Amino acid sequence: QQAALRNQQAMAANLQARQIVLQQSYPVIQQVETQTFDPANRSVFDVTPANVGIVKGFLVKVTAAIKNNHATEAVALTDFGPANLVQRV
Amino acid sequence: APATIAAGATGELTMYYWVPLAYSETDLTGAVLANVPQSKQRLKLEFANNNTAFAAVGANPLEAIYQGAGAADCEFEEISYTVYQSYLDQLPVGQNGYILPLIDLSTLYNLENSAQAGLTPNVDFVVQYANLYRYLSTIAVFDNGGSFNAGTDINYLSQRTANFSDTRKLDPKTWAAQTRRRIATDFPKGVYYCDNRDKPIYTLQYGNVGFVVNPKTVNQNARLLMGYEYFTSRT
Amino acid sequence: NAGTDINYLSQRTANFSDTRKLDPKTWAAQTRRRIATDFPKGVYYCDNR
Amino acid sequence: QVASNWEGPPYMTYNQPQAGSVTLPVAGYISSQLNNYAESLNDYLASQAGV
Amino acid sequence: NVNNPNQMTVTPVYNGCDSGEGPQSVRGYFDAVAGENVKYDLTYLADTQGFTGVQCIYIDNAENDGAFEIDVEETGQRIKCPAGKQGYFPLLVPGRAKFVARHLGSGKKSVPLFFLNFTIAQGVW
Amino acid sequence: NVNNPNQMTVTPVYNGCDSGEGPQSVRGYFDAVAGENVKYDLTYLADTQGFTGVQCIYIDNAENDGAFEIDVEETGQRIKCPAGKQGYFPLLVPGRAKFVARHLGSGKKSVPLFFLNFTIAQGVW
Amino acid sequence: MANQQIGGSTVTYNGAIPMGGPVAINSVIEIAGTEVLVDLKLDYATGKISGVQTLYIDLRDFLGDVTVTMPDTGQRITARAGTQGYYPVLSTNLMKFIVSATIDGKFPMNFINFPIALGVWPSG
Amino acid sequence: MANQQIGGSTVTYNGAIPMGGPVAINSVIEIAGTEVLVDLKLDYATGKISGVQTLYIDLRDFLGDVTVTMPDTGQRITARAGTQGYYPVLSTNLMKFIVSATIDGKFPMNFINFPIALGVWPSG
Amino acid sequence: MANQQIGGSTVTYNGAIPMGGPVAINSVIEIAGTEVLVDLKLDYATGKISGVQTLYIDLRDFLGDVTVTMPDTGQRITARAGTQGYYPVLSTNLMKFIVSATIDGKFPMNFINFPIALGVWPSG
Repeated sequence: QQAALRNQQAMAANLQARQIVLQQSYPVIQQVETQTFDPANRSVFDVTPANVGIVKGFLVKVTAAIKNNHATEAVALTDFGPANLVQRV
Repeated sequence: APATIAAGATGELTMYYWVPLAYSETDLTGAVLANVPQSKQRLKLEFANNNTAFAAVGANPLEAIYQGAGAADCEFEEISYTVYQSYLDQLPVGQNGYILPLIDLSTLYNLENSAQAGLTPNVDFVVQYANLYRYLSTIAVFDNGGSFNAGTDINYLSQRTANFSDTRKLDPKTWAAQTRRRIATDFPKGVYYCDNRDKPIYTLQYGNVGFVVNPKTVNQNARLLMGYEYFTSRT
Repeated sequence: NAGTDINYLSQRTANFSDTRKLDPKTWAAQTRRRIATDFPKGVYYCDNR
Repeated sequence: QVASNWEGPPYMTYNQPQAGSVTLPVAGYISSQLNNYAESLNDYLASQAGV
Repeated sequence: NVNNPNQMTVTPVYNGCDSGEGPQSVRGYFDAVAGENVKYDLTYLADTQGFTGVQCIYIDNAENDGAFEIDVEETGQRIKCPAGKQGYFPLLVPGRAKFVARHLGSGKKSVPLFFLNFTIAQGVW
Repeated sequence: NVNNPNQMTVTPVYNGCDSGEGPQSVRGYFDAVAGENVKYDLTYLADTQGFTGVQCIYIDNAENDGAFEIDVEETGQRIKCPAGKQGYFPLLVPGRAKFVARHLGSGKKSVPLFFLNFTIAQGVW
Repeated sequence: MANQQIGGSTVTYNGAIPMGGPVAINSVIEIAGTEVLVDLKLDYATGKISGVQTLYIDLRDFLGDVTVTMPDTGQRITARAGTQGYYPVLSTNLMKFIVSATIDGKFPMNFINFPIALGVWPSG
Repeated sequence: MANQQIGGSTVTYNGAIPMGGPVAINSVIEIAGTEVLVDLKLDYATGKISGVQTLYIDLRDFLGDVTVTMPDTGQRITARAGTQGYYPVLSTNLMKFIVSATIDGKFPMNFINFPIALGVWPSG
Repeated sequence: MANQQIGGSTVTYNGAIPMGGPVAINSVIEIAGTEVLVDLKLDYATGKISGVQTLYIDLRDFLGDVTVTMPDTGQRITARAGTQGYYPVLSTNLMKFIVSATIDGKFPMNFINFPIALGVWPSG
């Protein structure tokens, strides 16, 4: 098939340009939002990222302050544990 | 995260997530070029409220964080989040404009989850792969009605093709042996991982491949959660 | 101390612009991505390879 | 000794897709190609018979 | 629970699309009745002019004390407007545009009425 | 009940399609109505500007205690809005747009009102 | 919380404008003991009406309710006691209909085939 | 007076005509055990239905209410007790649905995918 | 007797299909003392939503009424107490909204931007 040579020549020009961007550009990591809330009020939030360059991922740091108000009994961590702090992304 | 939170105590938790767009650091496939004028770039996030993070004893601890006899009075005091964006600045500009990996930014790299039901003991349960995606990994969580077991409720797991042909029909201990040479440990009990990074499941150039779980014991309201990871383009 | 005496670690360029500016727990998270552990208490690593 | 339709031994290559071949077409598609349909059957039978 | 089909059904054709002319209504009152049936024969207007159908209807029973029926002939549709209401009603009318109106009020009620020929959705405020 | 036809009906033309300009509306208010009839003469706007017709109307009687009528001139349609409601009402208005409003409240009620120029279906919540 | 459903159907429907015209079908019925079947498959094959899209049910004199059921879908639209109405309907290329009532009565019904939005003449 | 807001959620929807067909999905719901999750992401990926745009909810014999929730949006369409109805929904490429009720019941539910205007059979 | 008005305003609107997508915005409102202002001018300039055309107002658990007011046109759509509903609104390119209620409470609100017709779940 003659159409499998152009789609391999388009991969060769693409991989030539990938190693130009990764070698001749600057990796930046900057904070876009931070917010502290109470989950009784709201728990779904929207984050507007920065519109610059070639975005290649997000690092999300979630903290919590769980308090047990029971009289005598305790709770224990589940198997998934703190990975259930973000319900959906 | 602390292992237990006693009556009257307060536990401090922290947790990090990497939401990927590009496939890796050296492979810019799935990356996003966000230098567009009227950009609609967006990152939604939902968090655990006081109804989904504390399960009672005998409940389903799947989306929960803590579970015990005192979960009826557990509550959050705060949740704080911080988002950091990793990107590449100072792109090479030429005479005709930007120099970019064009069919690397045209490709998406996606992560989806689902939930299937209808499991019967000693009957194969097939979940079909979508024909438009090139699947890279598969994660199956056998949630056996609020109970998780370390392989003692599954006969086998497989990746069956369209005719009837199986490609990896393994015992749950031998299935875990294949993931131990990838992530060097075991996933938690009930979680099963299938790696296809050396040869992705395209299921458009070789038939209709499905994912099979043959269970041994099925409780009431037992479901099978299926996480996917795949490439997507317009070829 | 384990990051409790630092507000943020950063790296600036000529026009005073931070190219990374992270929390001490987020600075240590990028360390764990490379050496699969934490450096000892008070040591902060920055990879630029 | 070369043949213009010989794809290899016919009991080993009859159900084999070609090299690139993401999705295969059908060999014919009144409603579509007709003499291209008839020559796509003659070329296949010449592969199974060796000139 | 037994099932029983039926013998024969009816099949007419309608005017559910847009006019080649513009939207045009026809104000049909001076029908002060209380005891009779009132025929509207719009076949006069359908061929002398380009009034190529009746699609919707507007009935105004704001001071009428009883209901108000209008019947289409070749279709057999039997739209009845309520007592003190008013509104728009879509219709199933063929090219032979004929209508028969009725009444149940307390004397002749002078009900204003409009034959629309274009599409307006239901609402019976 | 015997079938009796009638003598004569009328036929005006309307504005049921989309504007060549944009969707527009006209607000009519400060309606301190001690005198009952109030004229709205939108013919000033139709020829000077591009306000090429009134198709729908929005009446807001949320604080009105009585009903509220609006009358079209060439058509004779006399849409009445209920007491404590608000909603949208399609209209049959010709190219020479004049309106007459009236009232049955307990003093002047100020009645915010909109002449809508495009198509909005019925709903009188 | 949030247990997962096992099996659901997937059916094709009629939603466009036919190559003919707006064509309804008067199908006045009488139940009088239990049920009435309406089969319009003969009209679909023999060049007539191309698929029911809307129902017009007219029960202003009937003292009970009237139910119309599609067998290929399972939708069971139930018109109320003294009301008239237009009802959009989920019907297939197989036009079978199970009509029911309580005891008696005759109801004019129009199988309409073109889209008309919903409405019911009295409310409450 | 004049208290500005901080966070809103922008999200894309399904509002056009499918280039497949008008395709609805019967997914009869069993409650009096939990809340019910419906996931149609498998149908969207495997070539079937493109996106739920309208709901048909049939509550004729039920004594309570029925709530259907979209998780990407937060829309909480709540059908009432003895009524049937068509309801347009704001739903994304994720076709996940949280179905709930008060006590019991079996509900015929149709995930319609084409626009049908709203209506409810009895009102009040 | 036969009086004529003096002054009336003219406003240009949003009434067509966006060349983006069907896009609604969840903007959950808590008033709890007086009033709440919503300003969507920032989204309109920064490439997001083109203009609000419909509201979805969800008042099931709220025991009073809810008023939403457009400032450019003066339209003041008022939702009833225990009802949900879709409401077309007359809004300008300046997409400001003044939401009000009686006393308390939180209710979901969606700013829809594409035309949906009316509808209110219980009536009367």
